[PDB]
Amino acid sequence: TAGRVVRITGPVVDVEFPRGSVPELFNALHAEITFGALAKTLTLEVAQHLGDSLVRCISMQPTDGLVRGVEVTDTGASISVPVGDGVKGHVFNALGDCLDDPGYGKDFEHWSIHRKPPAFSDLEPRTEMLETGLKVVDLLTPYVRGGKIALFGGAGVGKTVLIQEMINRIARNFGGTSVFAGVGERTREGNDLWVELADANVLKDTALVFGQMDEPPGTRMRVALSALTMAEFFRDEQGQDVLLFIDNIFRFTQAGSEVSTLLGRMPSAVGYQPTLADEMGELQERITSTRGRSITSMQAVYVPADDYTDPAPATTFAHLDATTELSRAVFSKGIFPAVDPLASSSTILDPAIVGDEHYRVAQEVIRILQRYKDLQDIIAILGIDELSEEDKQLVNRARRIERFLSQNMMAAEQFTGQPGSTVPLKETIEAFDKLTKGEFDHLPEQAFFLIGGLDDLAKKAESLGAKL
Amino acid sequence: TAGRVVRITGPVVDVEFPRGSVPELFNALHAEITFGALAKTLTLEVAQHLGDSLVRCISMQPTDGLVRGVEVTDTGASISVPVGDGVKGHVFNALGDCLDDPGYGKDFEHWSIHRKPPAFSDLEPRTEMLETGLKVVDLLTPYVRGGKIALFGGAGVGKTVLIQEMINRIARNFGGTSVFAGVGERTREGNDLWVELADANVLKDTALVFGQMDEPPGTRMRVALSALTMAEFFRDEQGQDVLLFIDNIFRFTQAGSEVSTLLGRMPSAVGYQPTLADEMGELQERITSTRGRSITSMQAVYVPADDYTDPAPATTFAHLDATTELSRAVFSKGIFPAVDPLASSSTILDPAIVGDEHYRVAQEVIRILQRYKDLQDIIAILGIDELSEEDKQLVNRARRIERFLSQNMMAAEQFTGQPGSTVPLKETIEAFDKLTKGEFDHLPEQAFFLIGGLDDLAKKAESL
Amino acid sequence: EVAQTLTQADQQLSAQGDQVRSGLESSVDGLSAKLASRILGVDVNS
Amino acid sequence: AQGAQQIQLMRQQLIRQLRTGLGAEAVNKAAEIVRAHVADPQAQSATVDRFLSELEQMAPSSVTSRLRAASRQSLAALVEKFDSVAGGLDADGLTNLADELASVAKLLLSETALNKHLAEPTDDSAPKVRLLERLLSDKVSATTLDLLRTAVSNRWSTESNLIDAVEHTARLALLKRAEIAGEVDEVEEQLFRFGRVLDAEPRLSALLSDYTTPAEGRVALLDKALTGRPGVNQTAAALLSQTVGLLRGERADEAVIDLAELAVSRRGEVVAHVSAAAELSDAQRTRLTEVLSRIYGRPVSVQLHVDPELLGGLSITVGDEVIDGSIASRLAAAQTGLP
Amino acid sequence: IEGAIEDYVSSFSADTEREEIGTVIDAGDGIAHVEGLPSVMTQELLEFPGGVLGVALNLDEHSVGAVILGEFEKIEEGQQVKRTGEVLSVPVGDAFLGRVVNPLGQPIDGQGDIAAETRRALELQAPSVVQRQSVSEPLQTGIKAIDAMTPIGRGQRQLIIGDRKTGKTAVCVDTILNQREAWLTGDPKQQVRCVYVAIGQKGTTIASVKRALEEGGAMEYTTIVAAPASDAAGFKWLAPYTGSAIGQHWMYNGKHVLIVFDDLSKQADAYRAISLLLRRPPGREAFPGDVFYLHSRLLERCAKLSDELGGGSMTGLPIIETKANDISAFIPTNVISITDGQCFLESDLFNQGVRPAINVGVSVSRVGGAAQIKAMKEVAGSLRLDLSQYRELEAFAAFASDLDAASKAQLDRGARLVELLKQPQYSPLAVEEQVVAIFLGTQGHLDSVPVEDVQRFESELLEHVKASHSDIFDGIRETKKLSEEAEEKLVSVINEFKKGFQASDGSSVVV
Amino acid sequence: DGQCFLESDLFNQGVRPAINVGVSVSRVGGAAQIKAMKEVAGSLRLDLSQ
Ligand SMILES: Nc1ncnc2c1ncn2[C@@H]1O[C@H](COP(=O)(O)OP(=O)(O)OP(=O)(O)O)[C@@H](O)[C@H]1O
Ligand SMILES: Nc1ncnc2c1ncn2[C@@H]1O[C@H](COP(=O)(O)OP(=O)(O)O)[C@@H](O)[C@H]1O
Ligand SMILES: Nc1ncnc2c1ncn2[C@@H]1O[C@H](COP(=O)(O)OP(=O)(O)O)[C@@H](O)[C@H]1O
Ligand SMILES: [Mg+2]
Ligand SMILES: [Mg+2]
Repeated sequence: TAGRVVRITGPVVDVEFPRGSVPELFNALHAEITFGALAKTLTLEVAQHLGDSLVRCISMQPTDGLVRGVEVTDTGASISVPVGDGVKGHVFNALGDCLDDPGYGKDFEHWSIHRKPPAFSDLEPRTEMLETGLKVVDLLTPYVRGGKIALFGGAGVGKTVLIQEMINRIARNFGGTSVFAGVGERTREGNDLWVELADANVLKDTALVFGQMDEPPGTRMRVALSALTMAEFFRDEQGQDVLLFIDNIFRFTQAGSEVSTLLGRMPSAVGYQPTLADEMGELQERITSTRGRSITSMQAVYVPADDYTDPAPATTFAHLDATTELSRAVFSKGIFPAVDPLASSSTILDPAIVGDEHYRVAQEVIRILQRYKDLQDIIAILGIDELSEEDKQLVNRARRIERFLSQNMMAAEQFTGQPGSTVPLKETIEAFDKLTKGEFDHLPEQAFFLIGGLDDLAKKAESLGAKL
Repeated sequence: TAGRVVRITGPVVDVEFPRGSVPELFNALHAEITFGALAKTLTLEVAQHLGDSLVRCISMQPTDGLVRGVEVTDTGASISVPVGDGVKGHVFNALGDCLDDPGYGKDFEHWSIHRKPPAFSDLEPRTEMLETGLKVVDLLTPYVRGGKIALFGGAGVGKTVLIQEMINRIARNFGGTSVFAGVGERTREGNDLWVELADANVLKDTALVFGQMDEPPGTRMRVALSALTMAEFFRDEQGQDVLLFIDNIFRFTQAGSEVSTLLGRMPSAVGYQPTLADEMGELQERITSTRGRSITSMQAVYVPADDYTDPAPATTFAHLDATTELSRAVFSKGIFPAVDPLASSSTILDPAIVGDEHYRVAQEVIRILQRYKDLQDIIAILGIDELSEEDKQLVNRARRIERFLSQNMMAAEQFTGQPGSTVPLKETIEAFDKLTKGEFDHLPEQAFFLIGGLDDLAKKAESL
Repeated sequence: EVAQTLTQADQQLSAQGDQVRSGLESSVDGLSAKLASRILGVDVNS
Repeated sequence: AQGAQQIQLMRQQLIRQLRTGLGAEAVNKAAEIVRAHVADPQAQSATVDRFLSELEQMAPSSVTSRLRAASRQSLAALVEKFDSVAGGLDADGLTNLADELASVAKLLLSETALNKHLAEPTDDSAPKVRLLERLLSDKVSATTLDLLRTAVSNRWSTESNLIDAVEHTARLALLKRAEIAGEVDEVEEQLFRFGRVLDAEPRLSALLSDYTTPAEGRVALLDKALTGRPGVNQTAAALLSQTVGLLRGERADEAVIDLAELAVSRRGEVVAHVSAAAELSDAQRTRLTEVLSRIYGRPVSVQLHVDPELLGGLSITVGDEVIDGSIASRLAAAQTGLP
Repeated sequence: IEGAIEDYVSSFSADTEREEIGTVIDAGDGIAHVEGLPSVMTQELLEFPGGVLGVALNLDEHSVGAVILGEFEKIEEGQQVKRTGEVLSVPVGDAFLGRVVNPLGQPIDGQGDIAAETRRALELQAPSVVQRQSVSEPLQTGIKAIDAMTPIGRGQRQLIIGDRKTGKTAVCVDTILNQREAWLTGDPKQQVRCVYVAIGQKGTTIASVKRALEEGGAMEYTTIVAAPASDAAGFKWLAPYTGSAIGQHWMYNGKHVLIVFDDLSKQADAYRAISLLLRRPPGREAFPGDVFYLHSRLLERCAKLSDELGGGSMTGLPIIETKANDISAFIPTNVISITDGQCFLESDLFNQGVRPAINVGVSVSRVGGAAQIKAMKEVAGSLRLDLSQYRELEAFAAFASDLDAASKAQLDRGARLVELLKQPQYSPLAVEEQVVAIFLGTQGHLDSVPVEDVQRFESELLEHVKASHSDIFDGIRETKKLSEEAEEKLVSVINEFKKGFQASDGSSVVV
Repeated sequence: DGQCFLESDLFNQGVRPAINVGVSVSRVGGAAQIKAMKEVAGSLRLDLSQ
């Protein structure tokens, strides 16, 4: 009834079973690597039925040392991970094994990591602001409680710093459960997050599931499903609010595309697998709140080569309620968080939800920044003196506004050596209303750089020789 | 000796035949879809001989509902369209089936749509001008008899009225006929064109061949050849001068690319079919003057991304003889036809072809209009007051010239009851020579709207 | 108002479902017996 | 109004959950009830009888797949030539012819280049005949000469087709001698039983199917382990040993079932792989054969494959067309039919 | 509710029948190759165990390639596949109004069964070139920019093309909402039934769209066909055809239908995924050789039927998402070629406060004035030239002293008109109100108003007329033209309101 | 964990090492510096970017 390995090519293994013993798709199979240096137990996920009783599987661990013809055992079920309150305060891998306490949770209830998303009739749109204290986020990309939030951006623009900032601001006082899924990211960052959560005392309420970028493609494919299964249990069984942090969700798609051609699939545009949208849709649609059951999810989405037209981020965009889009250009100006205010969006940034004043101030800020963007090239070539008087005034206002959207974050203290700040939403609205009216045009623009509210602005202006 | 379907993959169908019964390439085969909802007779065109008695064919209709193993009948010849004077006034699809009257023309003579161009000897070494009778076309962008004319223009620019005008002029002045080829034709627009030609009472002089947007790529690829075959019969057998309209030629190219992709051929640069030049040449070389009779073609051309170096327009323009651009600006002025005298051009506007007098007059008109266009921005911003006296004189002269390029067209009678005019080429040359020299600048501008030659100008001046 | 109505509706719905489960249990046997009787093309007295 | 919508939605979703549950336990209990009721033999017999009546009231209808037109026609011509020539051959002569043909097929399979040269289609078969008689006349009989000349003269898509044609001719000669002995039904039953048991134990079938290992060892294995038995027809034993000897790129159970299919088709009948949870009465078998023959016109050789998992009822498959009366299939349909 | 299941079981029954079967020979990534089934048609619907459905797309001598429409993880080698003898078809009827269904016509809103009047195959041919008549009836979107600059007629195909978060769904939802008054009229020649096809959207986005339609009472005449992101590529590929089939059932019965496809780019991606998984040759952007045919056959079924066929019509509003505003990409190019006109939405205009962000410079409607009423035709005649001249002159905004009187007047009028075309979300305007607003803009009645006030002025004045001088709206609606007496009364009303109006800066707007 | 972007433009114009401050970054930051360096160079990178 056991199968045997026929072909081994990197992370993809073909396994031949006796007639009638062929495992179902997505079943977990076990194989043994006995070579002493690399001895281990490979978990293989059945990916395809090839006919003639052969199945193509993706290995969850490196296949080095694997031998053709070795026995392959079928567990009869998909990959399953422990679920329950016990997983809180502990670190797991995609396969459910506890890393900080090996052997822990083996006796817990186990849930398959493959699940259908909630029925359409159970979905209710979420429209409720989740105040963070970040001026730019609260003004131009208001986050939705129980909704889906994404942080887009290229490599090294502040996605992870902003994820940690949002952990500090939201999970630190969350009344429910937190699940952090590290999908294909640096192990050093995972260790730092583990230590930070332990220090903040937030770990007790958080379940960490890590699959790092050094794992084979299968682990990076399935780690997100594992963490999402823990979150789904907390949503549907425990009946408590859940915080789901994913970093980086693009790694799921990348790992999927790493094995696509080894699985026999003809490549699609830009080298991605033909099934990019479908796999992403299944995974994302599992990450939702249902009627009366909240999952506030926050995903870091890596934009390959800063190309926002790349199929991966472009396909991801449709799955989000709020999107903070970080820009390399804003980053290179020293503005942090490097949010592109003209490219970010929120579904609740409308008069009905956020209110007339918030919407008005946000629209005015966006209009001023768009006009400044239009005038940038003229200022670069012909200089600022050739602009009309109103255009010069608008340029000064826009420079001050772009500096003021910058903020000193707590998670950034390790970099700037400056403690962070938190700005109430009302203060943000009032300050940007004053800016858009020119009430701060007499202050040097350097006074607006990396500060909090209007009190910090007054202090910095005093330090620079100005006064409001 | 009948074949059977073996493989079906969208419009591509593989058919197996006995050993001695393998159809020749491009032969038309008939299969049957018997499912009640989708029942039809399926036309397949042999594209490749795969060997082992298998042929790969392109379905001219959707294959939805087709079954493996159904009989396939070889017709013994390629797609053949009906010819004769009977095709005039009726709408056909790419396969020769009459759409406005199913079954009509089934008894006519049928000609294969795959024909060679005239032999090298049979071609005319001398390029000849096609005197249309329109002042702007004859003067600034003369058409080549047997050549190709590109047509550019948005919506509401008189493009359809211009097509009707050319149909009228070819029917009346040359005693010829017209074939319209709608390649990738929108069904709504095809119906509109049919009704409008019927209302203009020029449908009797035209044969419409539609390969519509919602047909598989094969029909859109072959519709141009079908219409060209009808035109070739009119030219070679009836001894007529034909005018062939193709809208859009780029869609013929794109359907060729789609068919090439469906057959597994590796795409060439920018994703077009590897034989793009060969296909365009095979189509275009059949449009020419042979033995004293000509097919002249006016072709709507789409330029992808406005990139004239794109392989499709780059290949199409290798065969285009003249260009006519219809401008929103000219149309808004009430100048009909709304030809852009500056953007439009002709390859035979050379002294060696049209003579030195015509060349000089046309060049002077172009110079005056270009200078006026340069002054247009000043006039718009600072007004005509800032202009110099010589500038004002040139502006008045250029306004009168640009308004004398308008004409009362034959197809415009149904809109403005006045009948159209046909200005002789020499009359137009002398009239515009006088206008450029400054022998009419005293007359009012309104007197230059929609008239023929100098006699009409004098009469309209007197009437004012 | 709708929030309070929805929460009370949820709790009373849970109660109604709970009390309906027992009523279902006492009657499932007859339904299954009828199913098995008509599936076999002949009545099963059980 | 939309609050009413929301509360009605919660009520209706509770209703849907109720319906889904109720249905799940209902179908489970129905499955238990039916399995309990079908344990007794009388229920099995009654189900079979009623399904047979249903088949009787059913209205009639009309209707080597691998080979193609050229290969199929050539094989038809070859079998006709055999029927004409070997009709008068004696049983021992038939065995000699079969052995010679099997040896020739083995030689062709081992010698690839000669197979290519002898199999490449050609309008003129005179060179083919000359080479075949030059190479074979030494170690074959005149009837074998004629059969091989007929086979080589005709056309085949590829060399493997020629090998299959030679093997088919040898097998059909063995079947001819079997019917001459009058034990055609015996060999039919033995072959079908061998195929069933070989399918049951895929390990042995796969071990035999490995053509890499020399065929003498595998045929000896079959002789000593399975083919060597008291109640094994000698003709069927020889046919199976020959089939396994030539195995290549094929799995043994598939080859054996193909052997049985060819053997039954030798009389023009069509095999109907009937499946049921218990063996039927002789009257039941006769009724089944008659009704199936009426439905398909041609006489049908019903083959019974007992499988208790059907929970009673019959499943008859013939020519890629299946009439499924199995009670298990009905239960599955009922389950999937639930809202 | 136990009676509900009791009814099904007491009614449930099965009967054996001679069935042609195949066996799954392989399966992966939503595709299954099944041997046998010699008589299976192309696009035939197959059933795999556990009530799984597939579509036979790829037929060869060896096997049949089938796209699995859902629960593909249940597919297994050796499973028995049954043919249905039917191509893809969906139920159709009036019962689908106000319901949400999947691309098979199965309700997914949890509101019970749908009573189907009949069934319609998804691939029935479009009306021929002789079964149509000219598009001549307005389809009022309620959006001033569209209804004035790129009018849409009944039977037209107007593409809505733009980058993400530019307001495409907003425009389509506003159109559907605008159909509310026509629905309340009760006359089928005026009523418009709406189909909203959602392809590849997350379920909560579809729920939000349905909520917006509920708020405006649009679900009384709107059907949603949803193929969310979690659906199989088969559903994403088929949903537009399901919506089109429902719309066609209404269209062929003399009704008028508006169908929105949100969005066809996701359908193209799903079809490309299916084609690549079936090993069909890829071309540009890896799309199959018949993706253009996909969209063209979908969109040629939107038509205006002749009176011989009941005169019904179906208007198409396909939506296309461009990337970096590259309208020369493959699928945008194809769909632009197919459709009758295009509304280009741009992020730069959106961020400038120009909402809806329609680029009137490039947006076109080939039907044009034939799809407008006479009044709108009169008032909207000058808008094109006014806005083009405004865009020409905008470089001279700060130099009005250097501009002659005519140019400065043109610039001011252009600013007024740009403010005029701005519209808040979820606020469709009736055709008469649009006519009055455009009249205000194009007759110089906004010249005395400050630019920043135009919008408010417009709105307030429209509320004034509707409150006190509704006879103007009556006249315009019933006659579909602005009479001389009505125009004079409107001018007097405008001047009196100007007397009453007060600018934000406080200055008077009189004269 | 970050990168140093070297640019030929900066190198040619005398900035050696040609580190592009705007895009170069370290993901460890102050933890990788001694206290004195962290003290005197906390905002140096941002200051040069601005
Ligand atoms: N006329 C308008 N006035 C103000 N806000 C508007 C208007 N139209 C749309 N919006 C807002 O613009 C944002 C984008 O709208 P919408 O989602 O309809 O656009 P889209 O291009 O279809 O987006 P997506 O790419 O998310 O599908 C939403 O916040 C919507 O509320
Ligand atoms: N708010 C901030 N203030 C100062 N520096 C920052 C800030 N955010 C990010 N950085 C710098 O940019 C780097 C990239 O941040 P990180 O989020 O880790 O990368 P990514 O955006 O690729 O996830 C950080 O290591 C840090 O040096
Ligand atoms: N010479 C003319 N006289 C009067 N009207 C004209 C003339 N030329 C064009 N028009 C008008 O311009 C419009 C052009 O539309 P159409 O004929 O479809 O060409 P296009 O396809 O360029 O829009 C027509 O509706 C017609 O009424
Ligand atoms: Mg990071
Ligand atoms: Mg949208």
